[PDB]
Amino acid sequence: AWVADKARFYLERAAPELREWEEKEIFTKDEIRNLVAKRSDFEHLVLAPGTKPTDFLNYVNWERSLDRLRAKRCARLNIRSVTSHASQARTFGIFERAVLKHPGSIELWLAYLEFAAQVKATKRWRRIMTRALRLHPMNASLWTLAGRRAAQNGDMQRARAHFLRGCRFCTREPTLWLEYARCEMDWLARMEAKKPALSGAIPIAVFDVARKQPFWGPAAAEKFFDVFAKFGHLSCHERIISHVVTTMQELFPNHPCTWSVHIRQPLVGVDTPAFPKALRESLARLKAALQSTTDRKALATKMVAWMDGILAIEKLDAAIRTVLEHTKRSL
Amino acid sequence: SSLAQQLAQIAANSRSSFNVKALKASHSKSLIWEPRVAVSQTFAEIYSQCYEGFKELCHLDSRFVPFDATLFSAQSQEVDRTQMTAEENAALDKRVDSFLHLVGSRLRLMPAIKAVEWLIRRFRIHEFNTGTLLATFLPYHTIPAFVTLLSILPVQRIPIEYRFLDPYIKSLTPPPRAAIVQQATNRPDLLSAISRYTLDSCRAKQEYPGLISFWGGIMAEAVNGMIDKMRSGRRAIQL
Amino acid sequence: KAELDRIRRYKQAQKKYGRGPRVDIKSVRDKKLRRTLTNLENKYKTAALKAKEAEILLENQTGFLEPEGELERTYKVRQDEIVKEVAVEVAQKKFELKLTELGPYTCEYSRNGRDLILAGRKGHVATMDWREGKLGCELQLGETVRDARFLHNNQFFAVAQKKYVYIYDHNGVEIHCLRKHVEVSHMEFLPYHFLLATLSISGQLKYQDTSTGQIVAEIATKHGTPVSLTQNPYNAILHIGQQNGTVTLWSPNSTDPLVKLLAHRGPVRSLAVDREGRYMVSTGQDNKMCIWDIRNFKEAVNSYFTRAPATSVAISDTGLTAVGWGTHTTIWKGLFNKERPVQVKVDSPYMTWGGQGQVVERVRWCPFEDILGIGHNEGFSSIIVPGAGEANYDALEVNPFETKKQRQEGEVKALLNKLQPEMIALDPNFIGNLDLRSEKQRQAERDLNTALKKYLRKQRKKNIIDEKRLKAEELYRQM
Amino acid sequence: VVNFLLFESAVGFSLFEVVHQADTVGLELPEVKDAMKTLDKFGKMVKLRSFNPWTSAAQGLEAINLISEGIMPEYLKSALEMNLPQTSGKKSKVVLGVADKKLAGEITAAFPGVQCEAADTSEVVAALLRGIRTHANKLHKSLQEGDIGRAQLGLGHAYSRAKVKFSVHKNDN
Amino acid sequence: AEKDAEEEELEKFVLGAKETFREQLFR
Amino acid sequence: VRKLKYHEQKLLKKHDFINYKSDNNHRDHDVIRRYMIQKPEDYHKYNRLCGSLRQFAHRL
Amino acid sequence: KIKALTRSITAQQAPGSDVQRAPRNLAPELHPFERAREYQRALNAVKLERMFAKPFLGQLGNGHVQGVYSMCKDKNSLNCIASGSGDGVVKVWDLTTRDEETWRVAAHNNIVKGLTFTNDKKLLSCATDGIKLWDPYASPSNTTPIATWQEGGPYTSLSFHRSANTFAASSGQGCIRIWDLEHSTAGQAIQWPSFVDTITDVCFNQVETSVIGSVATDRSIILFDLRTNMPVIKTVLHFACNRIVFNPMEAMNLAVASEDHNIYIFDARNFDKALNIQKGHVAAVMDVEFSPTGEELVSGSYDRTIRLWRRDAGHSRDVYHTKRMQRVFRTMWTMDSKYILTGSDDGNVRLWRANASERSGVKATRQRQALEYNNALLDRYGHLPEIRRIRRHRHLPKVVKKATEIKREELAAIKRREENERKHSNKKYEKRKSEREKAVLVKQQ
RNA sequence: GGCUCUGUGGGUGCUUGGCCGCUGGCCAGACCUACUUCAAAGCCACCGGGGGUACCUACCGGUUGGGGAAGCCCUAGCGGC
RNA sequence: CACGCGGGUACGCUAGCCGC
Repeated sequence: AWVADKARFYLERAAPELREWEEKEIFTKDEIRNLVAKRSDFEHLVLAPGTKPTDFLNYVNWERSLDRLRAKRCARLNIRSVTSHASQARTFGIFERAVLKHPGSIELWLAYLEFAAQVKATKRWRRIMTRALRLHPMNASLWTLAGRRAAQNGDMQRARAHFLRGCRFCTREPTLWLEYARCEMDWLARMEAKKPALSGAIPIAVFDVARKQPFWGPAAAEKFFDVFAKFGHLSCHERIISHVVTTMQELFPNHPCTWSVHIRQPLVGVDTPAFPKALRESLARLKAALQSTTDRKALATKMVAWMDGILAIEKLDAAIRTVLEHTKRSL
Repeated sequence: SSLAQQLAQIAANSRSSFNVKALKASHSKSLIWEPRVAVSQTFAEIYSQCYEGFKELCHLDSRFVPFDATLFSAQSQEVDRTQMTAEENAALDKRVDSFLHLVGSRLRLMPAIKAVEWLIRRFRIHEFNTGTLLATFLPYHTIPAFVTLLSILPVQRIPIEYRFLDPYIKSLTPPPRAAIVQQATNRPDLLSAISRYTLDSCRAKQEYPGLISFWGGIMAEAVNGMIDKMRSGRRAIQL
Repeated sequence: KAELDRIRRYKQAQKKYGRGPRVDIKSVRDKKLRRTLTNLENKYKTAALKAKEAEILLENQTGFLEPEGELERTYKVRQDEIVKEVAVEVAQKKFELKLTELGPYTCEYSRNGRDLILAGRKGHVATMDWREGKLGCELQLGETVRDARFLHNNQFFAVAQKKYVYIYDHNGVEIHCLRKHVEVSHMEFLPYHFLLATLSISGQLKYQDTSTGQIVAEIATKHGTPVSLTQNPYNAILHIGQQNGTVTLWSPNSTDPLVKLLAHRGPVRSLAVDREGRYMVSTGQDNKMCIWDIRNFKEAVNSYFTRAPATSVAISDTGLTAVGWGTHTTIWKGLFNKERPVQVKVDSPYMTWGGQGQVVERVRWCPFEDILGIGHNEGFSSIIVPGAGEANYDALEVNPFETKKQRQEGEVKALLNKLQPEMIALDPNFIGNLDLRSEKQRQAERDLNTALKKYLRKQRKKNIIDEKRLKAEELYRQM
Repeated sequence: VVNFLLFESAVGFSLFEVVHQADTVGLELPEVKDAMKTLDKFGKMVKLRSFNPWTSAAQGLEAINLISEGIMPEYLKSALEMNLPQTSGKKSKVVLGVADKKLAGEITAAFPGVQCEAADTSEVVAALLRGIRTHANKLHKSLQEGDIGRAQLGLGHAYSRAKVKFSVHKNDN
Repeated sequence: AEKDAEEEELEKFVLGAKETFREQLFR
Repeated sequence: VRKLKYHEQKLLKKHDFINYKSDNNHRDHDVIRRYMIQKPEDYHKYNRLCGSLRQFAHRL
Repeated sequence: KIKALTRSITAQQAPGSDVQRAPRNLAPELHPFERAREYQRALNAVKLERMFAKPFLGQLGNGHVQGVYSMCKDKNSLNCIASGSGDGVVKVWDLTTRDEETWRVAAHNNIVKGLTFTNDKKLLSCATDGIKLWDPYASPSNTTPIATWQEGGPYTSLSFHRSANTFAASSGQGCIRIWDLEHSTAGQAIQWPSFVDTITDVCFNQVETSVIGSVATDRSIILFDLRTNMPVIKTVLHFACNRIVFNPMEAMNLAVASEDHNIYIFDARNFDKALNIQKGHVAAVMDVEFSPTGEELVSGSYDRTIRLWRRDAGHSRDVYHTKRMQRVFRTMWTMDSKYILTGSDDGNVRLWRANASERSGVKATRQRQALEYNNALLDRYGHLPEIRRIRRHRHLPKVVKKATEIKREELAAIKRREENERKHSNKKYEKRKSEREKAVLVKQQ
């Protein structure tokens, strides 16, 4: 432990900002003595041998709240000469030696990404995201954060880069695959609302490659359909939904999930006279499904869950509502 | 060795630690944690655990909300009691005595023991308020928490009236009611201290039936033994 | 303008941390020398500027007391009022040791203020850690005791007995006695050199190297027994103070005194000298005390008067001084300000300790706390005075809370950087300056009517004829 | 001159990035051997760049039964594609340090811009991977879930049983 | 007052609250 | 003082705090301790008497 | 308004932490004897570096049988050395495993005068036989060469190009001749037009490609431009030059090791005067080599000494010697610029280190800060008398010490004769010619 | 009721006040920093015995370069011995 | 070159005109 000699540099670096704040009338001298003592205690806690990511986050939160307090006080005392750049630089320094000391803590990596995104640092955010993905490649949350922020920026090629490396790594759970199909169809909806893409064959290709993965269950394909069924206002949405249903019917013929997609298929983009027409079609499918030879307890639990989802909406007729209740109660 | 006697009185009257081993021992003295863990604990960890304890105590009883502002404050994480003046130390002593009178009823509970552990590990109540702390733990003199408080108490910081506890500090066993009653019949100071503690609580209406039954039993047995001592047969001596 | 604060900052830092005027880069004729000296001037300027900017991270605050009303004055403040108004960890340090039967006592702190040694006249020498209240040693020694002094640590101390000095370990076990130092009446330990300098009653001053154990230079002060002795902490030269009334400045590299400041008509009774080496206050037998600028060797102000011949005087880490005369000491604040070019006299003392019949033998400042220890005939008495004491210490030089490992490492580093006793002069930063005679001889070996009568008057007495004198005779004949 | 180095262990394979590389002439010197001993003077040399753990003991078993036979696995190719800068060796190469010579040849044949140095041939990368194997518990401990001892124990048992076919003709208990 | 409540909360969190601790003591 | 290292010892070759060369191998202390002399002054008085006796033998 | 200074021990350790807090005040009142304490630390630094100055590191293998008369490093790799002895056997060494050689062959009949590595992996060697090419790194070991060249007179030295497969061999017919591997057979012979004396050494400039320097026993240096194949400039010095070399960071500076016991640092654009004259030897200088950082020099001399130099020094930084080392013929750095190698006449290749008191490996920060602090402190206070005498004291063998005392006496006598002839002759009314200007006799094109 | 241990006060020499900048004051203190003509006479000043002496120091005698108190004289001067 | 606070064209957002 050379921690005193190690923290001497960070205190001597933070000193001239305190000299500027003392030569302005923004912080008084007793308050600056308090800032000196608090930063000194924080540095000698941070550079200690036995340290913790919560200790690094407490120091980050204190420095960021000091920047916010000085911003409020500077706007109140009407000064424009004092800048926040030194505080952002030292907060980046705290975070860089934080991710040096504890690279295996995703809470601290995500706090670093939240800070770098919040003070408008996109290129630095991309570099931090690359380092975090290299250290935690099995983390679907980090991969979806990278891909969704690249899609939110609009660099769809970079979003596909992050997502295809993520689906190359995370193949135990379906989560990142579902989020990639969600992002690709959101790109398809953006390409539609801007008015290949005319076919929209990429989620069908995602399904065809996902057919051979170690998570490939009927529940996983039902999760694929439950992702796909949102935002039906598209062009090839009926093509995608019909391909999912014929894949599940050709592969898992008598599963309750396949009977559930047989129930809930024809209600794609409905909200309105086309609503109860397709509801009567789907209820015919549902009655045939309930009488048919399938695990009725599993199919009934699926249908009462979907019927709670149905009952969550207003603006319907009471006869339809009470016949949903009557068909619910005997399950 | 008159110089060694004067220096022994100075070292016993001194209060703040002045070398690193003394600071580590005085920080190691705790109620809950073992000493090997309690050396290496900053005042944010202790404040988090003991503020969870005080949140439970303040949800139990309503009248702990001024101590939420003055004793268990996030600023009271940082205050060193040995750096404030005599009037600040006396007002802090009044606040501590009021909290101990308030917390004496719930002291079998682990929230209240966590709150007393915060007072002990921050404000050093076992050194600066040994009288009120020892008196508020005296009605619970049959419990392991009293055994631990007796373990962490300094020896020369106990008042003269409670110096019957020295064999029970040398061998860590809870003292019996026979020992407390016999020292109450022998010393008037211990009986006056117990009665002064419970009357100072009962004037502030922070009584509880354990304390009332404790004081009633010990003053009854102490007046019994005191009459059996005072009886003499000679007329002027019995007068 | 807004840059006026910048120019004021640079003037202040060049005053304080600059340690010299500045290198004149315009007079440099060589080009590579000009750009390297411009580089060096930029580096030294940012060095002083960064030290001044990093003087904000100092933790503690200097203590003080200031009178509020117009009738209230600072010297009428009672110690009970100070103890009531001050914090408790520093109100603990105001104690009093009552040791009556073993002579007037003599206090000396260690140079971090951890342990103090107090020695009675009839033998009772004790070594205590006065804050923690434990005594490291106490021993009785029989015979008289002239002066007791800590060495580099609180491990070894040195006591001046009736004939010799003896140095002792931490437990009081006598390590050895020094037989060359006979009848030592005064001692002073140079801290950075490892020399122990002893004035005998005969007037002989011996410097003994404590680390290696050989006496470096026995100087014999040719005139009289010495009355007092102090030690400049900046030059490590010894201000001894004689009985004819001059103080003389001594150094182990000369048998004559370096300067002799003429002082009071009677003997000087006590001396004290600032830790920056700026000023020296001396108290004489004639009832005056007076201060001197040491860097210019002149008297700063008029002589103050003390109302008795002052037995001791010791000045603090800040500007305070305690002059202890008769049976009560008085503390003065503003005797010598560093910033003022011409000093002014102080009207009233800063604060006075009481005269209640205990004659003051020696006053000493605890080096880092705001207290003052007076050793008197009834024992030791520590009083608290708020303005004194350096508030911010440096943990590399000397540490008031030094652990065992830090004390061991610091003792080894001080042993490695002990200074040789030939590195002692009036200006301690001379190492690397020019030998002007040798430089003139080097440049010589590289490049290769009113006085000419006393010339012949001096050279007619030899009687060597010496052809330059023949030329001078022909010149005198022509004149 | 090494740029990165692979290091495969029972919990997974991690590649370190060297900064302040090792002196190659004074490798047999006592001061450099003491530097390779002490973690406080070898962690200045290595900085952990990437870590890839296994998904399951079946993947770890396939990993040993590919790596010991020599052939590299597809997920090792994946993590090298992710961590190494994509080059072809026409104007700039990347020096990787690997423990085995056959794995070196295969990584160089899969990535043409990566020149691999085997620990069986090169003493610099031999001493450097030796130091990482020495301090491998502390270089990974920020993301080492649990320990390495039981992982090495169970993985050595699974590898030996797959090589021997133990359970199909041990039945007497 | 001329201070926001969010500014006073940031002042109590960042800078300390020693003066109001002494004020809460002396009541 | 701790035990000096190799280079620290080579730079402080002539250093020890305990025994100087003027202490005469602590012969005074060893003789006082052996023969229970309660006064080091009594040791040095006996020693200067023995020295005057030896110089009388030398001039004889 | 009373307030005194209160110090908790929280200012030394906060409770719950093992960090000993060290508060620092940089005011000069607290730190007396600044210059004196720094002088004492500089004196300790000089005595410490004289104690830990231990420069000999090892010896490559069993060595050779007869002396090592040529050796050459691989400028692309870092641990490939080769050395050719006097009985005409060459060995290729690997610096990582110094226990035994990697590849040896009975190359020639006579001594191996020059030797070099190609840029691919192969090595070349001269002799009086003629030059040969081998493949020392092959999966079977082959003793036989894969190319040989005898026409072109008796060759003396080799030098390989930095980038391409070109190399120039200095012959004894007064010409150098330049081959390109894989499409040239006899090479192109470039010569000064009427030149007879042998060209001893040849050196490609590694920074500026296609500039070739050479020395010749006409006490002359000659340049060559490879782009327009002709010589360029020729200057005659006073004594013969043993070896030319170029600076690897400054393209125009060269150094000649010469029989005047001297190293002359020249500028290739202006051969009027020497840029520097390093004079420290006793016998003739056999080999000179710049450091790959371009700021230091090694010279192996014909007496038993290696002398390490800074580039602007003009006098020895270090001298290395050994009773077992018989003469010194070829000294060259490793590409670390930390260790130097010495091919002797005892048949030994020795590995010394430059910066004899500076140990290698990874240092902790408070270790390398102490070393850098000592070096900066010696840079400041190195000229004071005690520090100067301890930093200049080095133990020389008795023959070298006696002969440098004789050389000082003879040089002082020659200076006194010249000064007396100047004071009593007609040369008194002239400007004193500087010694760097006196270093060159004539320059011609 | 007894032994032991500990503490305080008196005594173990013939009784004249607590403190101070003391012929006067104070015990609740008060005022605070002035005033000044001419630095100083010399000597002594304890280390155990025999021995060495390169370096430092002390004492004694000198050598170069400067410096001029004082003594003596007179052509009077920015003087001369 | 730009970097704080307001009303604007515009927000499950901040890109753009002028001020404080």
